[PDB]
Amino acid sequence: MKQYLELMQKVLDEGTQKNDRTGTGTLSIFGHQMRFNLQDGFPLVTTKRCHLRSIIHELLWFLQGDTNIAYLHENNVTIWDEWADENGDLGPVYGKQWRAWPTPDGRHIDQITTVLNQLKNDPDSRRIIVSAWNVGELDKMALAPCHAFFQFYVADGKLSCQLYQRSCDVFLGLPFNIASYALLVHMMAQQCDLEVGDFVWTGGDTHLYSNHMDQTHLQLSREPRPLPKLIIKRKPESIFDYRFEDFEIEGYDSHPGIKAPVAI
Repeated sequence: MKQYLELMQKVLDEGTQKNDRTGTGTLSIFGHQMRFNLQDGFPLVTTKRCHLRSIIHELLWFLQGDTNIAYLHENNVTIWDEWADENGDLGPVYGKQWRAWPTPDGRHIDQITTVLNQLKNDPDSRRIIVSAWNVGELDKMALAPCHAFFQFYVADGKLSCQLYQRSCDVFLGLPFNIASYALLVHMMAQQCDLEVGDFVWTGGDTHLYSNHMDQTHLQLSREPRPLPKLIIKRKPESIFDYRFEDFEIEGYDSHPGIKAPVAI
């Protein structure tokens, strides 16, 4: 997409050379923001072939709050295998914080329900927020949250959302990340009888790995194509009742896929 390709080019032109947690070096910039008007189409990268299968399953999994990869496993979703232990546990990552943030007085806070409560009764609130950055549980997580915090906003009958991504692998992770949150906005908007607004992506340490340079140049040589249209075949009773089959993508015309090799 135009915004995505412009970001790739920016990292190439302005990024500084350094390293990741000891391993492959990177070109990185700090602080970036881009906006996707969801009314112009579902933001699924077209300059390389992308799939929504893993994205959908992972989001439904987040919304359920269970941080065991069992569900992902039964559906052949392997993106979290790398971090799961023998029992398939990941610790209190995303889902746990979204649905049951532990408080020091013994309670578990359901931030998703809290947000839906706010959108319904106080849509002009300036604190419709969900945070996965639970400082007190970071050490127990298999992975410190990458998409750390997001906020919703309502205006002119449209629902918008801004995500703060503390660290981002522009080539491998970003396409997945953008589509995941765009999907969530569509679901939230459907439950609140609102139209979709903008998805605002804000990043911290935004980088390109040195071994992805040829892949990036190849993708930058491709012209982006008409964004597809997200179709939600059903209208569930709540945000927790969506099913994989409820989502469909129409008019998705993409360029060939590009593999993303990683060092170990």
